[PDB]
Amino acid sequence: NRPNRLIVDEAINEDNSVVSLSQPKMDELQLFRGDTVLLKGKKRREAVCIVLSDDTCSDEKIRMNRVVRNNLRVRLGDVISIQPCPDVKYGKRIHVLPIDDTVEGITGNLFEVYLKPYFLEAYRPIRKGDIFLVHGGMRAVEFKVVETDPSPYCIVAPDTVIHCEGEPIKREDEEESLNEVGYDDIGGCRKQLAQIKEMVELPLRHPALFKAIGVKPPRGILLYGPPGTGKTLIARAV
Amino acid sequence: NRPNRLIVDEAINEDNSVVSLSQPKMDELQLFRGDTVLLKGKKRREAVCIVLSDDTCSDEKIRMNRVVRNNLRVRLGDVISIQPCPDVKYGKRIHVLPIDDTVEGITGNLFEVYLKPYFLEAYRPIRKGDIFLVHGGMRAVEFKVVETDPSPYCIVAPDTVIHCEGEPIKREDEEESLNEVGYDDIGGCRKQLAQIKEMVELPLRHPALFKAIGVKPPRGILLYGPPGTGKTLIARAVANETGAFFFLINGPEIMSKLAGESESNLRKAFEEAEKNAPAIIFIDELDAIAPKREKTHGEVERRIVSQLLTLMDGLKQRAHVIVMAATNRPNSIDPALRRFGRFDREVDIGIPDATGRLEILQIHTKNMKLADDVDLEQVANETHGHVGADLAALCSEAALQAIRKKMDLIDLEDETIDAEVMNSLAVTMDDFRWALSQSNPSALRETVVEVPQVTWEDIGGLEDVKRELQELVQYPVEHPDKFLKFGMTPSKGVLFYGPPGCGKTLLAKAIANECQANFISIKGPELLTMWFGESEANVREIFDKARQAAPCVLFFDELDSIAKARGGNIGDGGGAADRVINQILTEMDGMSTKKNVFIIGATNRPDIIDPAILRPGRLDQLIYIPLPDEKSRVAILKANLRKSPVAKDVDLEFLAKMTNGFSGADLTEICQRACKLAIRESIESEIVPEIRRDHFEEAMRFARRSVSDNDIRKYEMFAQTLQQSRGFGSFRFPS
Ligand SMILES: Nc1ncnc2c1ncn2[C@@H]1O[C@H](COP(=O)(O)OP(=O)(O)O)[C@@H](O)[C@H]1O
Ligand SMILES: Nc1ncnc2c1ncn2[C@@H]1O[C@H](COP(=O)(O)OP(=O)(O)O)[C@@H](O)[C@H]1O
Ligand SMILES: Nc1ncnc2c1ncn2[C@@H]1O[C@H](COP(=O)(O)OP(=O)(O)O)[C@@H](O)[C@H]1O
Repeated sequence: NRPNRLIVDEAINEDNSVVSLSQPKMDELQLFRGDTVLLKGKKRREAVCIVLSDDTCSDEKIRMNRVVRNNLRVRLGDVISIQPCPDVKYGKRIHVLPIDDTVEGITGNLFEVYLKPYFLEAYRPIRKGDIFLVHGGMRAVEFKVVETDPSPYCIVAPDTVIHCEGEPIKREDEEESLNEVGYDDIGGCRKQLAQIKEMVELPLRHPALFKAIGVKPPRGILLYGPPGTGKTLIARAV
Repeated sequence: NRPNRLIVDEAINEDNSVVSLSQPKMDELQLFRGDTVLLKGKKRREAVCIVLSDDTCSDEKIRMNRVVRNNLRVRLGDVISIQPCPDVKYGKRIHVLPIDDTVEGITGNLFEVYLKPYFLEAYRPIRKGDIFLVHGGMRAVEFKVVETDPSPYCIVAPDTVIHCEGEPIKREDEEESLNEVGYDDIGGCRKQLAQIKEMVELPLRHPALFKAIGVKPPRGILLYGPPGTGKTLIARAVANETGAFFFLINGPEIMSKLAGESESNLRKAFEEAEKNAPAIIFIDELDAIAPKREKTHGEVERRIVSQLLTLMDGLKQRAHVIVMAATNRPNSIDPALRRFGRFDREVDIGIPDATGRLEILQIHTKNMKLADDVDLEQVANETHGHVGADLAALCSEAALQAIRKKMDLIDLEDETIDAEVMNSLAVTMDDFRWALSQSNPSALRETVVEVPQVTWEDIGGLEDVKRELQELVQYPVEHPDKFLKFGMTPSKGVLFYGPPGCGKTLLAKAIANECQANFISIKGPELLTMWFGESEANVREIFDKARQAAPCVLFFDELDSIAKARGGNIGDGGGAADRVINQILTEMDGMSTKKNVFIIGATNRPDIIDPAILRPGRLDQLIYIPLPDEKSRVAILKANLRKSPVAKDVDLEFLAKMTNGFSGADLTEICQRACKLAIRESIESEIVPEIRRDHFEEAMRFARRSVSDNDIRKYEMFAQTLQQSRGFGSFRFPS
């Protein structure tokens, strides 16, 4: 039954694209702690991330971050596959090209003071066609590379060089705007959101499953709380 | 007169097509017990079934199941014929061909894991063209064979073979879709449905009989009960299985559209039903249609109310139609609709008790198979305030939790789903507990109208009052002629007083079970809720709901509890009467004694009750219950110790005789403390399921004595004063 599938769950870390797995998984696929791992998703695309050991989260699940959520076009409550990749990668050059969808009202050089302090002391592999969010300047902007060295063989190291052009590309409808609200954009209410996770994920991700059985799904959910509690944002995110 | 006709009645079994007959029928047509019987119906078709002996159902009737109901095209309240067929039948091959009407979203092989475990160990004859329902895979699907060996000669045996093709046929209009609601699809209410059976079956199945006689059939039936009780489903079932057209308009579909055509839609709804005679009309929501009590707003609202009143006032004989209406409370309906010829007949549906909720459990969970350690009897006991729809929602939600704990680790991401794994989704104990804890009941504060579950064995001792209560309320009901011959009327109510904590509710509850009647509960806090609310209209229908569910008994607890908040013997400048004392007796003064109803008054202090209540004619029977004796406390304690395990060295005669000023509650709290302290030792020793003698001496330490010596003399002097049998206690008449 291809024993490599993993359920998709929201992570708890507030760092960059770092996944969390359980302790038997480390020895199941002969990985070490600090190694580069490759993930395979849908739409025939790959991804790179870093494994992190955890024994408190669960027994059999993964905790995958918001960056590679939209990078791999994988939503919550789906299937995913993972595999090791013990290959030495030494990046040499990168192409920088933001999209004008969110880069508005900002001029000057935003590549030598904004992306520089974020890449050092991270040692995070990058892939051709990644979508990650970074902070700085009272706002946030994503990143996307369209033409670079063929992935794999990309590792953040000081010897790598950078070069900018200054002509943003037009976005397409193939991907989703990460600036929208996600599941990790709601805080302060953990017990209330878990009820929605087990109330809405089934009828939406499995339409034929409920269309084939006699179980009647709920047709209405009432949201309570004082005005401003975040009722609109929960509905927008789910 | 062809002595072979049989009336059609709904069966009680939950098995496949098995009929039930009476004991003389077995020898009338020379049948044995385990034989194949043939039934002949209308439309020139035959049927096969199995006879089952029964002596409890009736004297002359049949109890025929839901499968052959629709298989033989025979509805309830019709004629039928039966005949033996002692012919040896040995089937050899069967053709399987489902209809795509309900087989949707299901793929794979559904003939080797679904029909296989259902046919074995059944030995049920089958016929060419049968329609039967089977369960499995969180859903149900019927079956129909179109071409096979010529019936008869079809018996389920292991030597038979099967073969499938995989091309469903298109259904026709000759038969009826069995997936709809039937009469056996309603549970938890048996006494309420029997009234409809004798109210709707006559004008619908016999149109010419009423058209030829001068009897005026009812033109409107009002349905009561909290929302979700099943009012819509009862109306849907009583119309789909009578060959009568059913038209449904709920409550807001009228007000949703623009003003001007809403009345036209209502008018044409009545006109279209007359053409399809016989027909029926059901209104799901009507309290939102005619709120003519406190609304007094909207020009078109009264126009719609008057249009409905005109449409039903004008319902002459012409054709056959019955108008049904459903609501939540009797006080939320326009009184102009309650006039004669519109809604003269009313029926109330209450929340089912344990024996009703048990049935509503399987009537919904039949489509999913359970485990060998999962039972519905114990889970239906904790729930008391759940509406009939609450239980169905709980089952559906528990199914989701049962499937969620495995669907995560299965991770079967595919477009279609097979039926080989949807059937293996069994539910366990861990899912009902979570579902029942997370559920939110709807009717928790409605009037508690249920059948108790306590008998005379639960109450120890008190043999003096048992005979008095046995000779007072059962004699007028069992022997009505004797009371009428003498010319006097039976008593209407019994009020008793005594020290608190003597089971004043237990004898009132037990008297209802042995007399096979309903029971209502109006406790003290329930009686203090309108002393402040300034709403005297709520005490109005508590008697109506009791008299509608005849026979019934009315119970009043701590009847003087209102006087405590107002004082007592002196209190304020007033006396011993208020806005609620004058409402208790005014309503029961004008009631008919002939009705099978009873009023029970329980109180602790009889010196505070106003003498107006105790007047001869309303509450004249006074019974004083003293402290239990030594020989009665043994039975009282062993009644409570029945559920918990009891060791062999536990002596109860000595334990009961060492209490003198202890009432009934003092013994129950001692047992509760002992059995609670037993759990502490069991948990502490874990880091045994039997109680011992060591848990007693540590439990009687917390023995409380609520009934002090000041109240005993106060009650005795009142009882002796109210009894007064001195001076002429023993006298012989001369002649
Ligand atoms: N629990 C929360 N988590 C994250 N953001 C919140 C939360 N509650 C409020 N907010 C922020 O404040 C605003 C809440 O408004 P919103 O919830 O949409 O209206 P309402 O409170 O009426 O539902 C949003 O802009 C949201 O970003
Ligand atoms: N007594 C009952 N027997 C069987 N099913 C019931 C019963 N009560 C409720 N249900 C189920 O719950 C639902 C309750 O809806 P319904 O009773 O039609 O609305 P209302 O409660 O307003 O009459 C029904 O559709 C039925 O499936
Ligand atoms: N004869 C008896 N048999 C069984 N239980 C009794 C008896 N007398 C008193 N009790 C217990 O006393 C408890 C109090 O019952 P209750 O009806 O509240 O008394 P009261 O009439 O004072 O309200 C009951 O739970 C019952 O088990």
